[PDB]
Amino acid sequence: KQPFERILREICFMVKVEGRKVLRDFGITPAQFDILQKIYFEGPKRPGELSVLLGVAKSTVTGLVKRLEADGYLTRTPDRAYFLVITRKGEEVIEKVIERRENFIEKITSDLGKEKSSKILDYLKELKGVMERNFSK
Amino acid sequence: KQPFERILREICFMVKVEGRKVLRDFGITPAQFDILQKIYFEGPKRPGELSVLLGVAKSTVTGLVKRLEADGYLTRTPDPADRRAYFLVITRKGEEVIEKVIERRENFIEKITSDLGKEKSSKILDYLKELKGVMERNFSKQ
Repeated sequence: KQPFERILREICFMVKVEGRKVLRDFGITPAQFDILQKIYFEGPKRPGELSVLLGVAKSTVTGLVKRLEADGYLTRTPDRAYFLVITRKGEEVIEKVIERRENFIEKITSDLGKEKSSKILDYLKELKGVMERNFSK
Repeated sequence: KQPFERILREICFMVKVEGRKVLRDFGITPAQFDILQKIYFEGPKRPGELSVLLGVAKSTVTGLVKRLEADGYLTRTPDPADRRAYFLVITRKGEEVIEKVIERRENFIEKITSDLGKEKSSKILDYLKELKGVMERNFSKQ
């Protein structure tokens, strides 16, 4: 519950911010990255799915997507309905963020040693599985 | 490392989503909540800083903040060094929203730790404290 929630919130904040340090090199904004990673993970998205994700008006999504398309990170496919689809350039952004997060975790696994790292992974797997069972949809 | 990253990703996602389910009760959108939680944790923010944080134009920020101010979640205070500038600050009502998100997360984690049992939850908490510790030691790297 309490310290548990707080300690996990801090872990989640640090890993999030750590990965996003790579966006300093790309000039992709936080809202634009949110759009890219959602397409990366769930496939081609309709504009309304992005407005729900971000919590903004279509006009905001349209501006963000126009700029992403112009900068080669997104393209369109037909369904006169269209999905936004990520390009390889867009894919590499997400992959760099994941790599930076991975490497952050690698420093961690180094300071802990191999036996402890593997036990912590075993326990994280167990936590995740109990969490997934309790997670409503 | 790769499976370590993927497993933390899914853990963090589930607790994030679970906590944000309370926003439905308030009619607060994800971008609106991101403004409120930023101010909740870091204090007063200029409208330009909110624009940089969200990664949206100033016009979008204005629309988001105007609704939060009208509905009593945010208010405003002048910049004492510049008559032409102002800061957005959170109200009590705005705080209650963040507190209800945290409460929902605590309740979610309470069910998890109950399923795991006291002994295993303790072991896992010690490991997370260690992980948090090592992350803190490395979080300054640019």
